[PDB]
Amino acid sequence: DLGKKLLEAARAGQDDEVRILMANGADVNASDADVGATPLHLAAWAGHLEIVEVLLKTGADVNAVDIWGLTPLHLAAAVGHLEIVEVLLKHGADVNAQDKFGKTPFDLAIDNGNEDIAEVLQKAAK
Amino acid sequence: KSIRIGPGQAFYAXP
Ligand SMILES: [Cl-]
Ligand SMILES: [Cl-]
Ligand SMILES: [Mg+2]
Ligand SMILES: [Mg+2]
Repeated sequence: DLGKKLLEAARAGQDDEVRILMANGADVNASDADVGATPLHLAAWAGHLEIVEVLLKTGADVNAVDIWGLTPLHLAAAVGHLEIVEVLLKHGADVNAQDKFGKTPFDLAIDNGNEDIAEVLQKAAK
Repeated sequence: KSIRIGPGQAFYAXP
């Protein structure tokens, strides 16, 4: 299962393994069979900037959603990875995306005390 | 486990 190996490599921050798996047939837009999460979701949550950048370069959907309605921007804003938030926004991440409960990335930044990210997102929503 | 993310924590956590 090349797709699942790519998800796990992104989750684990294994940059070389991510690049090798894709060159070897793994789909940059692979998704988990049960919850729909993509490699970019996992890299944004786990905080691996270089993997985020290579997935985007290779064609990852910046606005992919999982079964809870979470986008990569939701995940990075929740954990508090400012540089990843900025990269995602630069690549067209939807600042107004609502999860299954109506929550935006800004809402998750607020809930997790990530005020610098919250300010970035508030200003991008202007 | 400290990150307030909702039910999706089941898949992502981690912290
Ligand atoms: Cl995984
Ligand atoms: Cl922050
Ligand atoms: Mg690293
Ligand atoms: Mg704070």
